[PDB]
Amino acid sequence: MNIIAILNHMGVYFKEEPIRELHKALEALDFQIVYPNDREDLLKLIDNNARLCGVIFDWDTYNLDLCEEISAMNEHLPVYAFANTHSTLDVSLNDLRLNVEFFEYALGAAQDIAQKIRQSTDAYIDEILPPLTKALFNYVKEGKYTFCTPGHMGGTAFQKSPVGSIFYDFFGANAMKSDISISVGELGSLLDHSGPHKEAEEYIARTFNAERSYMVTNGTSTANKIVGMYSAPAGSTVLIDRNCHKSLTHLMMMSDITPIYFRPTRNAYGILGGIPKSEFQHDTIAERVAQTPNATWPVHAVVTNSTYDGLLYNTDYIKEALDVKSIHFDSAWVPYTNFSPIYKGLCGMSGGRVEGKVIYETQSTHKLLAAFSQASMIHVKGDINEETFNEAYMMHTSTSPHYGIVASTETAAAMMKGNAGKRLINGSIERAIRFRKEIKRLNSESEGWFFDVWQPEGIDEAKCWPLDSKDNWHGFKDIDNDHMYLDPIKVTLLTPGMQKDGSMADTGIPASIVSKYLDEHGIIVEKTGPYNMLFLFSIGIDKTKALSLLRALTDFKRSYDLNLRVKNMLPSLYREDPEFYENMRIQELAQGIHALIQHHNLPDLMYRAFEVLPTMVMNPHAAFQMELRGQTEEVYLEEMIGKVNANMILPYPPGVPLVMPGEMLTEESRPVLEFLQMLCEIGAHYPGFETDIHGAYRQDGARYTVKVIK
Amino acid sequence: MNIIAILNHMGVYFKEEPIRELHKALEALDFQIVYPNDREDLLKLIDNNARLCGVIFDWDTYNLDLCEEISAMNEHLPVYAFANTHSTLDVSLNDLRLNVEFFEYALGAAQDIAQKIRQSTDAYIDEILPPLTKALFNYVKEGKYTFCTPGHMGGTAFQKSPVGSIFYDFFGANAMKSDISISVGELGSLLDHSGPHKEAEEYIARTFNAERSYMVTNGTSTANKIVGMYSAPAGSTVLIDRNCHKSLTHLMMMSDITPIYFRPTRNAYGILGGIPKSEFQHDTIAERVAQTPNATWPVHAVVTNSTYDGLLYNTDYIKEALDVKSIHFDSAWVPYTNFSPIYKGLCGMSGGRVEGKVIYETQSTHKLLAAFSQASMIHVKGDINEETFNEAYMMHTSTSPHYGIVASTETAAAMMKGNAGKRLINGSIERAIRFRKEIKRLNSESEGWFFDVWQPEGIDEAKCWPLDSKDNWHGFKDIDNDHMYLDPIKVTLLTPGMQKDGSMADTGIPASIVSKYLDEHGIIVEKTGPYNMLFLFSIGIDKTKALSLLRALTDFKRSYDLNLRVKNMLPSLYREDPEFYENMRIQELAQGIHALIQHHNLPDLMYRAFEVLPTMVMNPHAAFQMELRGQTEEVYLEEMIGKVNANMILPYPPGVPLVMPGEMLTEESRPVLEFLQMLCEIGAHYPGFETDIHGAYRQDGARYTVKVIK
Amino acid sequence: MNIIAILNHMGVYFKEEPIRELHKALEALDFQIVYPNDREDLLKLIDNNARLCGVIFDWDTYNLDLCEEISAMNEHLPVYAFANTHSTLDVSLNDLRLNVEFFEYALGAAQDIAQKIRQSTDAYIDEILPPLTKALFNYVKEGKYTFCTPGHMGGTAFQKSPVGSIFYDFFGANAMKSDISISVGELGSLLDHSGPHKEAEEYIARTFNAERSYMVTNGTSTANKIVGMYSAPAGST
Repeated sequence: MNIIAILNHMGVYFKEEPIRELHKALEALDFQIVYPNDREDLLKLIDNNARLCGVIFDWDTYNLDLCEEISAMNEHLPVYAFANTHSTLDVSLNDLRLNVEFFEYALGAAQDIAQKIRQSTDAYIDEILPPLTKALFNYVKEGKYTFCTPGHMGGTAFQKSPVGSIFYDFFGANAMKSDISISVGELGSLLDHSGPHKEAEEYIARTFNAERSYMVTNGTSTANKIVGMYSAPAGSTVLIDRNCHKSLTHLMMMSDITPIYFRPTRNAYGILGGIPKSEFQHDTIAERVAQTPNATWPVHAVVTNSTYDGLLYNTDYIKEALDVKSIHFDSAWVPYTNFSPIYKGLCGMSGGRVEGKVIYETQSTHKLLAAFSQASMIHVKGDINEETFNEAYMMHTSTSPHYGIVASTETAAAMMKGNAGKRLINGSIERAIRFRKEIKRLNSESEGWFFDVWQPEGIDEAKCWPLDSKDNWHGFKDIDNDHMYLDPIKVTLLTPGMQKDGSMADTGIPASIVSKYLDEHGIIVEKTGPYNMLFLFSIGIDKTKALSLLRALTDFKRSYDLNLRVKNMLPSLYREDPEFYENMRIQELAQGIHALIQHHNLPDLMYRAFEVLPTMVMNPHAAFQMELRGQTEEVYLEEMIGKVNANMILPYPPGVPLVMPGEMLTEESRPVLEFLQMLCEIGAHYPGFETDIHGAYRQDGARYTVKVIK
Repeated sequence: MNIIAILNHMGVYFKEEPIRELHKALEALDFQIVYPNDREDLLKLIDNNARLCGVIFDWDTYNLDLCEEISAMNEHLPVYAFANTHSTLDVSLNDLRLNVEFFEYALGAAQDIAQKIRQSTDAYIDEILPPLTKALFNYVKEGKYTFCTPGHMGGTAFQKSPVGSIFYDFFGANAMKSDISISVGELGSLLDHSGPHKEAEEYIARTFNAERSYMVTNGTSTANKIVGMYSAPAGSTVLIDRNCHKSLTHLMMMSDITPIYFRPTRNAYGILGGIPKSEFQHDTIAERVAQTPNATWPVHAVVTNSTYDGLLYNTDYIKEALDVKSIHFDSAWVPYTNFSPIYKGLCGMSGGRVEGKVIYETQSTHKLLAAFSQASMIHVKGDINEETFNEAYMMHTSTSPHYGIVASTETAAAMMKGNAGKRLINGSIERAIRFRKEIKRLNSESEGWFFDVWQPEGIDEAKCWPLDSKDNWHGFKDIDNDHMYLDPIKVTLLTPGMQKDGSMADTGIPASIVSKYLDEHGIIVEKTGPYNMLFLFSIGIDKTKALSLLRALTDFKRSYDLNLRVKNMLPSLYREDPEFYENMRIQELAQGIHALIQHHNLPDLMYRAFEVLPTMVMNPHAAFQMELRGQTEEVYLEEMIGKVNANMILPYPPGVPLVMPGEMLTEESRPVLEFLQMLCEIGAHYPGFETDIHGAYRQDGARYTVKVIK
Repeated sequence: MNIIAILNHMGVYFKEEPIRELHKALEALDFQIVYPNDREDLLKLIDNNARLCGVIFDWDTYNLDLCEEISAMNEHLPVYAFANTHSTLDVSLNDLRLNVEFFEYALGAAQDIAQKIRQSTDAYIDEILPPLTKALFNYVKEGKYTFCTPGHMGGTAFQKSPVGSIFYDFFGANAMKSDISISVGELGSLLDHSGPHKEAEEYIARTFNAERSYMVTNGTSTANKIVGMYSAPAGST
């Protein structure tokens, strides 16, 4: 952050010679000088380069409205205006609001002006940096000797070893030097919420519209565990979204709590819909409590918002209708909701505090914002026992937190702020919408089949698109109005193979093949269903990557229409089993997998399996205790009925948990088992295309076994 | 890893000209050429610079025994011998065992030889790198486009923001690019133990003498929780070292397990000793089980080995004597035991598998080896249910592990290997012993008071020094023989203020003052007790730092003997409260704190408090559950008697937990309360010297409150 | 304080290449490097040049008694000893009393060592400077804008005039910038004996074996008048 732009090159020596002297003086202070040709050049340079730290221009040539244009992009960016004919009589109050510093043309004054610019640059950096990150950077500059943990002593131990020196050279000196512990009292303590850590927490809470915020260095899995254990004492009843991350299941195995499940919807593609508005009603919950052994009125509820596929709830209705004093939105997929008006009312922190309730949001800062893996945020709005919550927090936080992860959390919060952050979020949303429109246009232009995007017909402006009962693009039967919305950021592409009425088609291209092709050409997709692919158009996606994705998709279409050999299109798949893929073309593999899916009736079987709920003989805690005591055995899928499952069965082709520990299948829940059996067969017909049944163990002979209670 | 050493320059053109041509060709391949003057220069240059990647020398000038000398330092370092008069008849089998590649002198052959050297360098790097780290580095060089988590997309999002660009420039491009997720299938999955992750786990298990190893990215706290949950089902009885990390208490609050406590010893300094051999006996354990309600024969025992102060147990006796089927050594402080013969029989993984038992060792790779914070290892020797253990493991591991942390764990294992790693450990041990001897020598040289090191009188060779009953240096009364040993790496310095018979002294310098002084001069200590300081002489400590520490200690002695003002000697302490420290000298502050300690009788009170155990009305799980349900009140210290504590009380001057949740004080346990009642008073007399009572809360009025069961 | 002396030039690459790299790194931090030929040359160089701010030498070649010799001329002068064969077992208490900082020979470590030497030089300067003078120099480095007396505003008025510019060029920028008043509260007040002025007075009293000391800016004529008027009331002898 050392680039200074100097705008003009005038015709008078008394201005240019001081400017040349200042350029030399700034180069002596380790600044890189750039020379935009005109105002538009300068604006584009600021727009494309976040490392610009100052702008120098002639006030006679350009009015202070140029400073307003600069401020609209970055209101903190320092601008240095050189005054010759303008006086103090020529500045208005609004002009004085801008971050402009005035100088004069004089020979021999370059040193002092360069010093002033250096100080202004330091002030700008200090202003945009968040407090904990700034403290960490300063301490690293201090360079003290440590006889304390961590043992590498700021990277010395790495430098004393050959392989260690390779590691040190890869990760850099600063990363090693910033790996410190609480022995450094100047930075405070994460566990004690002291010093710069406390200010970082307050900074994050202010930025994310939370009454209070907590930094978690073991991911939203740990954040969910902290919130759930604070909110759900042993022997209590909890409402759980059946579309829940496995961390909630880990929490249920942690302590004796009786769950009652919200029932979500799904479409023909297996895209997970939202929970219907009825499930949040008092009567439904009371009936489920009555019909569930050892169940009382729930004291805590957990809802996944948004879904993996980008479906956001109307959270105001959930807050008003759900008669439980503790509501927790697992918002791991949407940490950006506070930073765009399109998400208003669609997130847990939206609005003010709810009377008689506490609201939690768990956010994965690493997933959709810019932070290191395992960085996570807990946001609280409402009354909590802060001391008790602190002990719940300490029970899952390491005594030696990774300071880089913590700093990355704070820095993501800081990036979210100001005109620059607003531009980043808005640009990501606009880029995603432009890509969606382009996919639609290409689909219209294609003579034959082309990729389609799962979205409403006439999307024009940036907003979350409601899912309406009249519109059938979403594929959800009898959906409630003003309930679910589509996040523009989560782009779902659809391959051919499904009809508009929810039925399958004669020909189709499984999305796994497209995913493998994209991976071969350097594009990693987030998630691949049977006929859908998910692309996260986050703030890390730029125009280059979007155009690259369009090129790769059209390249796949051209290669597929050319009936290329598998050995050519998919070298890695061929390397999996050269004998199997020796000669058959890509169309043949696509049609074979499509025919397997159709004959096994994957969509209908999946929908029926996830429509019915297996009976709960015992809660997950009891099942895990039985497994720990050894009272379990391994049986094949054939003997699933009548046996209580010990492990969460999580089929990955659907991707959502299907069986919970303590649940068993019966005659009514027979379809579930059937679907599972189907998966096994699908895994035994195409190497490289292996079905994943988490919680089941792949035994020799192309079969699966599951642990059940003895 | 690009420095090539060329040894000699003989007076013949037919060798010099090919050597210069090769030097130019190697410079063209991005190698840095260095020119040692002689054999000793080359050996020292290898010794001081781990970034060397090859050695070139003339076979006529130097025999192949030089290669043996090189190999003794680094057996993988490639050596290139140029043959002129020697033929294939002049190499023995032992010479051919060395990593020597032979070349010939010829004009115009520099390009081919440089290519051969480049390939040999690549082979060397591939050989020393561990598998997961190598895979990660290769993938980073691949440069794929990602539409998947993490959201920063390899650092693009950071580069699009000003503050984000500062963060990116600090941490470097590679750290951002290596932050990936399981969407990159070619690196496998930590949770599934697949691909390079499985190879990394097997590599670590081989390196650390474990049957099975697991990588944990949330610290030894999480590792302890995983082992404890796998080993201790709800309703079971568990043996816990009373000198246990707070993670074991977190596990106790996690599940309904009844603890029975091993009682450790301590000396006058508060240095925690070991559990006596009687407490591992069947009769003592059976009596304890009969004594406490709801207790059965323990199914799991946890022992801290070593102690924070470097006391290692004879683990063979513990394994043989302890009649519990599952033994877990919390070895967070000693991850290096397998890599030096001095630690044989003093660690959990020592020896073979114990019949009828499983042995666990939890290691903090970041604390004493070279790894990032939160990197931890679980080592298992014995039979476990792998599937169930995997369930416990995934219940505590994030679904998005930080790949840098994992790679750092693997890289610490790799650094531990070979002649280079053996030299690293041995050099650390020798450096610590040299520092200990120098402290003794300086103490003898000083006419007045000087720092003393807590160790036996006549230490000569590198070994763990046994704690014998005849010797009184350790200060433990009636200690068992062949039971506890001192780790040379953990250096405890003692300040004056304590006598050799365990009684206080009229004059004394509290170690907190020395610690503050050292911090002011850029030296961070690990732990500061009342009159002891702990210095970790890890592999990250070099001779420069040790000499700096000697200089700082001598400077403190000189300043203290000169009776300097606090405003000058300790500027930060003065800035804490200028009015209080306006004019007092350093000797006055030292004597005031010493007098407070003496009058309150800190040593005797602390020892008596930790000698007697509070009664356990209920296990920590029950107290934690009652805390969650709101059945708790805040009372002052004066009301500890008869009130069941809700939270673990961890006084910092001792540093070890004093009261567990569910424990209460009685007339027999009265001294504990008194000790606590003193600590606050000590913290109320000096603004910069505050006593920390963890689990107690400091509010207005300079007092402490503790939550107790209503 | 920007001249650093490097004593010797041995015959081993593993020492000389780190020394050359450190020389470049110190030149990058605005240090002037000088190379005495031997110990006597170094001692004479220290004796004749008070601007020397540090000495670098090889511990294998020279024992720490050389430091003692240096300390006999300037006990605050920082000396940097490079250790190769000597360990912590080879230093006595008396040696540790000297102002010696130890380093090691390693390629690529020149940046960190140069940073350490820069910090040690700053500490040396801070140690020898008296408190008020140090405060004045620091404030001049601050470079604030003044709308207060004196009227030249740190020399701006001089620079705006031809004859004033001659005067400013003669006396230098620092002399103009250090001409301040009590409007600058951080330096305290001479009249009120506050802030750095009080510490300067105590410093002078300690140095001159006085119970109390006062600073007079109008000469011993004024000092005599102050003492005499305090001591001799009207009508006395």
